[PDB]
Amino acid sequence: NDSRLKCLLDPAGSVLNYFEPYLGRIEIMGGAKKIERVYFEISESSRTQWEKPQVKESKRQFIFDVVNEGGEQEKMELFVNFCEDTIFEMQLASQI
Amino acid sequence: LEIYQTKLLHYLARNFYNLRFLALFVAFAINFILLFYKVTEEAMVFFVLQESTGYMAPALRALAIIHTVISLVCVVGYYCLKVPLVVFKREKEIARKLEFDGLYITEQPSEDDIKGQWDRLVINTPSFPNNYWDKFVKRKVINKYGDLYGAERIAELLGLDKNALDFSPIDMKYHIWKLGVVFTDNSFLYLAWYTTMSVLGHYNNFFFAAHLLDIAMGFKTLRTILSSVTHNGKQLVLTVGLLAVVVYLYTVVAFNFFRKFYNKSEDDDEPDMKCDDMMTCYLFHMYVGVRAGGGIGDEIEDPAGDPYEMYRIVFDITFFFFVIVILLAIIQGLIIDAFGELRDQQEQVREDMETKCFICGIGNDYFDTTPHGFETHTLQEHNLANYLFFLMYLINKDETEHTGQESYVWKMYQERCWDFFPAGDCFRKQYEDQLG
Amino acid sequence: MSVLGHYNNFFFAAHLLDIAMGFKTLRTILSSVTHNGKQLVLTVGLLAVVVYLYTVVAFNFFRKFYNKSEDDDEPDMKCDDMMTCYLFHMYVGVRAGGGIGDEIEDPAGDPYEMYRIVFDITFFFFVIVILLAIIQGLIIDAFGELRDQQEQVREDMETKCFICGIGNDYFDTTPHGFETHTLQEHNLANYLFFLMYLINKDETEHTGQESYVWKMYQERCWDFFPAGDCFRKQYEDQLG
Ligand SMILES: [Zn+2]
Ligand SMILES: [Zn+2]
Repeated sequence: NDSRLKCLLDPAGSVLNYFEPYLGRIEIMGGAKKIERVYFEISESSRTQWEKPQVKESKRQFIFDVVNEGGEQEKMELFVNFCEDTIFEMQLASQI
Repeated sequence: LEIYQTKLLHYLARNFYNLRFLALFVAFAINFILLFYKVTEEAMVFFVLQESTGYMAPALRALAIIHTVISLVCVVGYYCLKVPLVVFKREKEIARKLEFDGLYITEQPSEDDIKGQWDRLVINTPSFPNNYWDKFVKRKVINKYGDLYGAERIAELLGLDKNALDFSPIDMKYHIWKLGVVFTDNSFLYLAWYTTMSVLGHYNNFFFAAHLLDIAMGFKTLRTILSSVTHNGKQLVLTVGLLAVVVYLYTVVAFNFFRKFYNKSEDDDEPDMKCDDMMTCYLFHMYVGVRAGGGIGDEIEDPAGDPYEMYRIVFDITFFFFVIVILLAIIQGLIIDAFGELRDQQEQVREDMETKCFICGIGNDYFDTTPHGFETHTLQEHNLANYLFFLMYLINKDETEHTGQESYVWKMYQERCWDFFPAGDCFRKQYEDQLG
Repeated sequence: MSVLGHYNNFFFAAHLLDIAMGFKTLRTILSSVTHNGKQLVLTVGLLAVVVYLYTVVAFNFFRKFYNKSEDDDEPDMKCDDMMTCYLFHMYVGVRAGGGIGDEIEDPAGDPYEMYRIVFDITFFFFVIVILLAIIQGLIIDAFGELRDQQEQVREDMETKCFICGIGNDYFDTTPHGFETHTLQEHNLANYLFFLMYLINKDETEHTGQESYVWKMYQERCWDFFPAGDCFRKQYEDQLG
């Protein structure tokens, strides 16, 4: 709700438009018992390897498994395991 | 030489699926050529390729050699593309069980767990872990369990020297364990079987007929179709066993009471009694009665003008109703129910992904007060790919360069504590008064 | 085909297939076949591959049982080459009620009797029983899927507005409020008539609201459609 910042972000429009693919946002529950927003960098190789058709098939299979046969285990544990396996696959695909 | 070897291995790893499709194409061509075979008596039986051109036999030999080469390089490409992920998953599971459960310190694997007994071979090797990126697993286990179990004993267990803990001024066992992990992988076993059949195809060309079964593994639509058979496969096997038991009961009844009706001989000089012993009558009922359209009554003697006519009619009618009508309907209903269950599972996935967030679980009706608010929330606020990219960013970053939030999430991630993921809360929900 | 019907009158027999295009009920019935038509073609191909495998086994091991000749003067061996045996298995074995075992020589009193019995039984189970059940199940699943799609349309149209997406429970606090909202406030035909009114009107005669919507319409920007908001929701304190 600040208008001076809106008058300040106008010269930065091209700069902010350049880094829009590379600027990642997540939300966490921080140490002060509040929801915090975390800004980080996404590399271009990660973007290219994430959009491969086999990675998309792996993601949709993971979502299917979590929705249907995802019981008796924490969903975030399964999500972190999927993330670790996908990160390893993407790094291996970048190596070769 | 090493550069060319690395380039060759990376080329085989990159084009694994293309080589698999090429193998399928070559197998189809080989079987199309095999369709032109015939049997000649010039006793001795000779298999001769009938052909008006004279080109298909050198083509068949060339295609057999090509198919064997493609199968071998497919196995090599599998070893350089999919084996690292399998070893990564196994090593990660071993490390988590070792650190957060004490698999070889506090507890022990059961006698029914072959995986734990095999994975006991890898913990003391210096190469472990090789694909898993956490290289402080042994130090963490030692620091966690040395207060109550002794640092020297665990250091000897984890293959760590006593002087290696402080500064103190070819691993054959690991590769044997890795080969044991690889040889128990289903896809590697399938490719090894494929290569074995390709090698046997030179001994006899009709061994190339097995590779057509690769269409069941190559096309996703065929896998989806065969999932209607493998969904209730246990019920199908149990239904076939129940059919065998029921046919055995009918065999017992027929062998005790209806032996005179099982003469399958045209001439009266030599009879062909099919029910003079239980084994022959059971084989006759299982092989002839089940495949018959109207049951066992189609294939035995007519019961009219007999003292046991009504018993035979009840026998034939109940065989037709219980076996032909009901059990085959159970099989078909199991297949159709598999189709419906798979469709319902896909619709459940679609509804769950459309109605609530995957991360926080809040429904779309809360977010949709803002125009296209749920799409904005799932594409920008709680995007799954952003969480994957953040974990990738945290792992590939030095711990001394971590900020406060990154250090907080990293410490909670190393303890497998997922309280930093928002659950039932979001940025819009917390600052609803200030943003609104 | 109508022109060819003068060359030969039986070319007018094709036009009866127009009943598949003329009646909506027949199109709905044939939609149960064309819904999973790709799966049907793949199932027929899988059946062809399996029958080819059985043909390979029979041509290698069971050639003596494929004599279809009544007299011994001249045999009629159906499996002395792979092409004839494959045609025999695809044309005779599949259409037979009990499989290939109905139409070849009886295997009793033979060294290969048990192998022949296993061959016939697995041909009957895998081809006659399972693959035709897959075809029939695909048709029945097509019926059920079309019915479920229609019920999903009915539930979605009954439970929320097409324009703003607000559910009926918010509007139904007023008696028959959701019917009033979907017939008067956010009627789809009214939006169609408004676009028709805007297109057929001179731009110099546009009012302020009409100019606003026209400018947003020429840029393909649909932010003027209300999303999650309505007239009752915005003025809830003043109207209530
Ligand atoms: Zn969320
Ligand atoms: Zn509305």
